Amino acid sequence: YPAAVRYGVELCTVLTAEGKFVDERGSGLSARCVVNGTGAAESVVFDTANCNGTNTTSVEDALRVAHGALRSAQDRHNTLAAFRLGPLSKQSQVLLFCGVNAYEFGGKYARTYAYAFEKAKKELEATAASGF
Amino acid sequence: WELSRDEQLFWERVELIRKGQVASIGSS
Amino acid sequence: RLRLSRRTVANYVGLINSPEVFDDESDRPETRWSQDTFFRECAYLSEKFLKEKVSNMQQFEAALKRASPEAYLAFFDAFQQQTQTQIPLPSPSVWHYEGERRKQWAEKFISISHKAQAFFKDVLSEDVKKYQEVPGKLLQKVKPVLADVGKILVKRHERWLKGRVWTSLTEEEREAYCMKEVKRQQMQVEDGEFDPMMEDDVDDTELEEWQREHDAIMKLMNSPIDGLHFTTLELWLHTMRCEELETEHIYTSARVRAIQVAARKKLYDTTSYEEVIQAVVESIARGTLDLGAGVLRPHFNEVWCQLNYAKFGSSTITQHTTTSRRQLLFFHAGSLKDIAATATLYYATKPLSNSLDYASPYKYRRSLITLCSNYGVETAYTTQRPLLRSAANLARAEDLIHAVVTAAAQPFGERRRAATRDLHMEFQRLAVPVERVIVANPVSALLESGADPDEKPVEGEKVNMWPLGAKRVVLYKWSAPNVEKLKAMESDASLTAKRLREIQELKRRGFLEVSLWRRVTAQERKQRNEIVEAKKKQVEEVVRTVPSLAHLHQYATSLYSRIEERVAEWEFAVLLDDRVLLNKEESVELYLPYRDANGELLAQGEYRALVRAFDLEANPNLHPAYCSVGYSESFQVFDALPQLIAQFFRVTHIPAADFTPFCAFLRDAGLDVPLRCEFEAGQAVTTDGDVYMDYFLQLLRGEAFHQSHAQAGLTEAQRAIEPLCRAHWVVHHPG
Amino acid sequence: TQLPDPPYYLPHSPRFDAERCGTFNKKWLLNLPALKPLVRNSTYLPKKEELWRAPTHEALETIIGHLPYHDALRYITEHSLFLLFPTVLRARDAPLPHVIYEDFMKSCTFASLQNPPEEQFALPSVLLRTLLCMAAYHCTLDADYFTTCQMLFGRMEQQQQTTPEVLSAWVYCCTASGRVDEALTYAKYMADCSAPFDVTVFSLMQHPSLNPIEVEDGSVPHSAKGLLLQRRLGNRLHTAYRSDAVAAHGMFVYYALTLSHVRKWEVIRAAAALGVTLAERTVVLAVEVFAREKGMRCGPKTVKALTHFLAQDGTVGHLLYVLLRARKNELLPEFRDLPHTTFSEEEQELVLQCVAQRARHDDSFAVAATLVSSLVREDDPSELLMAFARAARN
Amino acid sequence: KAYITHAVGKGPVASYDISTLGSTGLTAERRRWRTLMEKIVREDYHTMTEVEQMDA
Amino acid sequence: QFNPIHNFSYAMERGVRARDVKAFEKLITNPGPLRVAYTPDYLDWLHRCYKAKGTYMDARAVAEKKFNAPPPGMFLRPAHSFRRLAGELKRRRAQSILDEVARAQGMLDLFERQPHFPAIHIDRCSRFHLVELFKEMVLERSLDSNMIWEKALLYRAILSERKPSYPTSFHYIFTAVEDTVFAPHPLAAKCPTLEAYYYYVYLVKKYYIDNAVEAHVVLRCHREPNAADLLFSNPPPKDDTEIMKAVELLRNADIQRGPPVLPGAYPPIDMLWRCEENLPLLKVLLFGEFNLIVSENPFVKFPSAHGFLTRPYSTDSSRTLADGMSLANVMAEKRGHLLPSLPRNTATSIDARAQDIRRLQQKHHRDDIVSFQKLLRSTHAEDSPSAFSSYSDWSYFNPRAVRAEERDRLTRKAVEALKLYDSATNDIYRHSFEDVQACHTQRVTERDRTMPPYLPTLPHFVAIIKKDPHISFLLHIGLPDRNSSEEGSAKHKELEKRIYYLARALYHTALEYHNETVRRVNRQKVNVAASLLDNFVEQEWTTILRDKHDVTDVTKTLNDTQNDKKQLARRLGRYMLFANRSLDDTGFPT
Amino acid sequence: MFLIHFVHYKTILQKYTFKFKHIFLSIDKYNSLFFNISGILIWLNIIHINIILIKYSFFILINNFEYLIILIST
Repeated sequence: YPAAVRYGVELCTVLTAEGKFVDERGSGLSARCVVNGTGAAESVVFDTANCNGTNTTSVEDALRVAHGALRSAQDRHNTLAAFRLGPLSKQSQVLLFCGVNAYEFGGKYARTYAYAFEKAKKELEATAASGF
Repeated sequence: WELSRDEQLFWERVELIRKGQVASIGSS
Repeated sequence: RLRLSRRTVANYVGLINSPEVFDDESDRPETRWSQDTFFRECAYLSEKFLKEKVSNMQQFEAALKRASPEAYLAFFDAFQQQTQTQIPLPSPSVWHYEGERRKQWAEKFISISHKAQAFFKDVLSEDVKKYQEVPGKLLQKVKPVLADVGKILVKRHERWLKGRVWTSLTEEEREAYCMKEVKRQQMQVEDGEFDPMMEDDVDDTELEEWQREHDAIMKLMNSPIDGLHFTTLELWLHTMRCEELETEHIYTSARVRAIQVAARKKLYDTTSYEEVIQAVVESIARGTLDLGAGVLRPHFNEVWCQLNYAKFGSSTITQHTTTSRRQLLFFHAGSLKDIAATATLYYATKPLSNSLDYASPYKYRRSLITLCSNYGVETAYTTQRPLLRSAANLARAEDLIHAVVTAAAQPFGERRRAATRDLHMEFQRLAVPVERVIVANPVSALLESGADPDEKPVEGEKVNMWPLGAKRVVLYKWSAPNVEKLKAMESDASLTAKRLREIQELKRRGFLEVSLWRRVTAQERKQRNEIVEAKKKQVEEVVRTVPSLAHLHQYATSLYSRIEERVAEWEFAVLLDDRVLLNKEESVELYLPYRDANGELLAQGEYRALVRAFDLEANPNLHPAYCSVGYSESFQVFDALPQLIAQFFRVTHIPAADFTPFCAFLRDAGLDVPLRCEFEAGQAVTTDGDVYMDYFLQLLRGEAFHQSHAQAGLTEAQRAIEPLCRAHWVVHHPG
Repeated sequence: TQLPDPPYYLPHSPRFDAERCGTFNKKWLLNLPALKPLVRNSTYLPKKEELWRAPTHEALETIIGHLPYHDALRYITEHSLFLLFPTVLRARDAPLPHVIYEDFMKSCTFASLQNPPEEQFALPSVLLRTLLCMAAYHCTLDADYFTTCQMLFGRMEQQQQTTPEVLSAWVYCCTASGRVDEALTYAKYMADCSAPFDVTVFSLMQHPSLNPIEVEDGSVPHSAKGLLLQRRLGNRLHTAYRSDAVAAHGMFVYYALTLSHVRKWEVIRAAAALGVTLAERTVVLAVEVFAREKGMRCGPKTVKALTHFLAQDGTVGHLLYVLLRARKNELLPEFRDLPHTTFSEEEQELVLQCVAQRARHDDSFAVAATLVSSLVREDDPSELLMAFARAARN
Repeated sequence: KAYITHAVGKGPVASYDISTLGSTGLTAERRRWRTLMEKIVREDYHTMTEVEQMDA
Repeated sequence: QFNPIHNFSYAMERGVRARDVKAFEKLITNPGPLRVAYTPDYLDWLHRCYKAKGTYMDARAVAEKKFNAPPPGMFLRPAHSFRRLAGELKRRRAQSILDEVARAQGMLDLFERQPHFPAIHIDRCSRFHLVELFKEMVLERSLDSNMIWEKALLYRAILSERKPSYPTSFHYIFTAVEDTVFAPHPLAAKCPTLEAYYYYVYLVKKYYIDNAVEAHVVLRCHREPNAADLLFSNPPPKDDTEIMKAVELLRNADIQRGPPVLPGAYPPIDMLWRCEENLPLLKVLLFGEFNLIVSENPFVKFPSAHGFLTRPYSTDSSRTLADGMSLANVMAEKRGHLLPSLPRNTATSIDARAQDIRRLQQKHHRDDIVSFQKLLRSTHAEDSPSAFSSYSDWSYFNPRAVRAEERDRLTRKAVEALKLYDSATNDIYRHSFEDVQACHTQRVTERDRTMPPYLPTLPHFVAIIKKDPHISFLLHIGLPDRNSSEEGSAKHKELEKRIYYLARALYHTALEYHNETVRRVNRQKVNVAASLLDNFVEQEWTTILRDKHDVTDVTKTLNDTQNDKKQLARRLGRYMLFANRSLDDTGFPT
Repeated sequence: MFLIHFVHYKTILQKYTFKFKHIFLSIDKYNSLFFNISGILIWLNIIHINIILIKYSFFILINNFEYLIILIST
């Protein structure tokens, strides 16, 4: 199970989603953006074929189109990853919530995991990593 | 709850592995 | 564990993980009591110490209760088999109280329990005999007597409270009152007083108030009821006190006394003192009085289990076998149903009980197995309780969450379907519309020897009835300028490779989308509207009960405003074709399937054909509002398969020579049966060679050998991910 | 790859699978080529730097074990290291165990550290049990060793302490030599002395392979489940019986597994003639081996022994089958030269009175007491068998 | 052979001793060790085969 | 191998089971049209599997009725439980996949004309079955309009020549052979002439042809000017005047009952199937194609055509672009659009498009380098190396290689149904309760008992190789955008080709790391794949630095933050080469 | 409660250890008189041993150090 979650996280990091946005203020500005799994953009292109009347668009309007094309493509990647990593994480919660007696922190060993949690906190409280 | 289950698993295996001395009767 | 505690297991060696046990001599029903292993160990010690010839298990435990305390100890010093089933139960105090405490307990308990056995032989034996018709009538006669005693106890507790709320006390003060109650119950067991005097009340005015309370209790305790000859104090003295005198090690030991203080505090923190007194009387009223075992078996209520938790769920249990005399530590009852499970087997496996059979040693085993078989399922429900009940509420919470976020998606689909209707009216005004949308009959290309191949005389005129599995040719007239360009180029064309490539690229310049829409009967409109308000009030009852789900409805509307792509009676039944290429003849054959793309059988009623036209040049990326929409005339769609079969056969089997003109009869009426459905139907015959009709129609009403024109161009790899990509399309187009 | 099976005539049953341990398995012969690189690797000495950095006990056991026997005894006697006595038992040129016992006592005599003589010249009972079990394995291989073993016992009881361990090992010594009567009589003497039969000797007796030096060394990793099963069966049999019944069960299983069936039935003969109350497991095992052998290798007094032990503690069907097989083998043309089983009046009255005592409480004995009395009195009308079949069918 | 005599009835003990396993390659190494020991005493160590160099 | 065609599963659930061979014979004959013949070596095989499937379902029935067979170490879960109902639904669906896989694969062997399927008879067929079977073969054969008139008349010459050589079941077409009328004028345009038919029977006497596979090789080279060299069989052809003496003796004999030239322009193919006059002529063509296709080779009669065909196959874009082949695609698309609901073996492309698609598929391997799941499980079940024919005629010459893709698709469909079947036995069956108690004594610990999450997979190596700050520069902003320019997509696809080269070689190194033989090879697979990408990165890094030295965008007056395309590339460090790195620097754990 | 049945993927192999006597070395290096003997007669009061190889003439050595030991022809 922890190797499959790592396999899914590494997969969606390198993949590719696309999103478009058309200007709502009358201009025919269309921007298409390609966004990876790190949040970065691979290609930003503008489309001027829809708008023939030009020289009335400021640079603030063109940044507002590109802000919408990035927001649409980043939400496209977040929805595609929610269906690739979706059903695996749903079967994960059945295996873990109803299978605590098969794991190292359920049953008689829940007292050890709680003891090691409090002991890890005091070692951060002895330094200023917690109390600051 | 685990300690009550594992203790009953303990003494049910002591009965399985090593039997104790049998009391007396009268033969017919 | 019953077979393993006897002499016969000595002749067997076993696997510890999964021991297959032997057939004991008590497993045979013909075995008398003289051949019993465990009885002969008890019949030997009865003649030795109890000095009584014993011939039955009924005669053994009866003679055990006739015995004297000098003989009751001498038998139990040489008897080592306390438990046979190895289930941890509360025990009599002969297995506790090492040394001199064993002897003075035996002089106290056996003399007192002889008074209780004399109390059950004639006094209570005639009272259950009088009310033997319907059970429970004896303790309901004691029920109104004990309720007036309990109102004095609440008033005494309310006087100690002095008005303040029990929750608001200091934690030391809660244990201070709980320390007095456990020492009061210790004096009820030892001194035999129902309301004993403690040295806590040193005030003279409180002593006068306590004396009026103590004398009103003793007047109620000595008040005889009419139908029953015994008073309610002598019922408590011989049923309730005599059972807890047997387990006096629970009360005398100071370690278990500290368990009862912490058990009474958890009872009083979640439950008021007025409710714990009513449940004590309900535990005595609802119950069963045993005459042979000599015990009053209470209700085992949830307040009763919290009262007697240290007796049935603590580490006070000491097992004594032939192998080892062990003191069980860390014994813990998880829930309050385990105390109800432990005390059920504890009171049913008392000596001379009615649950135990004493006719044969075989019947004594089967009565004892079932008492532990019913106890095991009660413990199997306990270990399954906290993880499955928390899995049921967690599965319930997702279905309510799925209902809330679907109810928030429907207003987003209504405003989107209305806005694409408004933009379609502005587009269809200025664009080229489609005019003639007429459904026509399919013509046969086959012709006789006298007919001319170049004329093409007939093309069909109109269709009033379209069956389910039948083809009909639609007629469209689209006046787009690319249509008139290809009509001149194809009529100009013997043929070169560069000219045929120009024909194919002009067909892909535009297309048409043809769909089939069903009319809604106003009776079914009232049926459809009745269910969508049945869920709407169902969702709103869920939202008001769970305030977290009201917050999640606001999350779904705010999330759907971000994800959804912004846009700036008849009902759809079947999509016929996705892409209809541009044709010079302006006619395509459209096959209706039996099942739609959703996968259900189509109903009957009025159906009209909806034709939308698209052009990739003037309308890039295929916006749904920018199209040329035309409507056809209404027709009737139903199934002819119950009709044409009943007209042919005038049924469960189809003969061999009858099947080949049967499919030609289906083709004569307009239905399309393919060669693949015909050939594979002949593979499943009977011993007479009869083709099944249900096998033939299941291959006819399937998507195997004939498909719609929409699903014909798609890949199986695309069709497999089709419900997966549609759900990704629903979250971006909610509703 | 088809190898024959030795005829133990042991019953195939899940109850007596602990009796099936000690049977040689061809599965081990198929497993044998997998062990060859391991035993090929183990023949080489470690390097000098590993042996010099070795701990004291490990270096002592790995140098004394590789050393000659008398040189190792000289080192032990010089440095008074008496705990290396089980190492020199395993030497490459060690003699027969009576010579090793004399060498042990000689090393304790001339040792450099002299304790008080009540504790200096006392060997541990594990050592004496191992020596006598090696002697019993050699008596299994060659019975005429037994006389010297008797002489060896004639010194050890006079020099060491007579424990139940060495007495059970001497019972195994007498059993392995073919001596049936004195082995059971030593077992009865232990039972009258309330001495428990040793469970490791009881497990090694029912394993007539596995000389115990490499069992305590552990070069045979398999069949330890069988050893544990036999030890637990010995403990279970000792919980309800005396030492003589456990020893007689061990004798029966040992003579069954060594293909010495005549001594296997002489065990039951001597146990009935001596007065040892057999355990019910041993009686059921004897009845099933009688069923496997069809009463072929059996005598009249062994038949009388089996019927006495079945009337004392046994089912009706086992006793009826034993009597019917005896009466049929009397009527067979092969055994007509052999004399017939005849019950004298006193033992016949004893058997019939014990059957009537069982039948006063049991109905399965009360229905067949007349058939038992007819089978013992040698007058058997077939109408009783016909009425028995008629009552079984109806 | 210890099982075959035990199987057909002439012999009560089958053998479990695995000391004979690997002895064909072991005794071939011992005579190769001895031949190398004689090869150095006669001062014939100026050429050695690769099998002799692994044994050395 | 042998594959079933019949639906024995549907008849056995209702209780209909055959006992004798004749009741089994009544189950194997089709009551409708399209009668199929069976060789005896296929019959006794299918009779044994009918009894093996019968004894399997009878033994499964009496075992299921006794529980109101499990694996030996496991038990059976109770009914109406969640895992058993899902497991029995898993077994019920996966069994139905395995019946339909072997049945549809048996249809592939049936229409391939395997030697265990000797004959297909068309006697109970009406006019609808003759026109519908004709539309599906012309899409399968993919042949031009003149060759269909060439095939139907020449197959009549073989059925007349091999007429005493056929069994008694073949005698019903010989009524339709004599029913074939010819041109003598209303009917002269409908039917062809008898001289064109008499040309085709001349090729039977001179080249000893007897099968359908030897008919397609002569009908191609005879319209070519060189005919005597390429069609010269290894049996020598006879003299031309004695063959003309033989056919004219057969020609005048046909007259009083009621070197020939190539045939001219034939009537069009759309008139053939829709007139009742050519309806007996169409029945010669359908039965002549199903029964004359045999497993013999056409190239062993003459290998001069094997050298003739191959030399235009290197330039098949020019040589196969004829006037008749240009009209073949319009005739094939006209016949396909008339019957679009007929779910046959789909092609989804044009006539010239599927010929070029089969050209790149059978002569080269597909490029799926940039895919994760398809390339890591890339495996070909079969290959065609010593075979290269025209792909419109290779379906007629060797139908084994052109039917390989959908046969492997049914192969993978057979595995996933069995993987669905093996997953169900753990759902229906369970271990003992003492066994699962023993597992929970040894708890799952994250440190040692779990599988480590950092195990090397294929996207694990793509993520490490894209974590490089020089590769992440060239992926996003170092190269021009793939959507803006056409050269920016060429630089991106070349960059993605060499990224998946090194990532797959590192993925294959971890799979074969346990042995030392292939590990020395896979280390050299990495070093050639790392040097490919290190050559490409250092080519583009010298490109985007030197070309930006010539632009000279002056932003010093703007007082900016000095971020740029060059000024982030020159502030990045030196490019650490992937061939210089060890395995632990490219994703392997230490 | 128990939900899953799980086995551990790591497979352990039991190391088979056994002690065998594979080397046969012995330090044979003594300091003693070794004789050519044509006859030896060992007379101790329990056991007498007479071992005679024949000759025409013999000699006699006699040792009384531990027990009577008669050697013929040394």
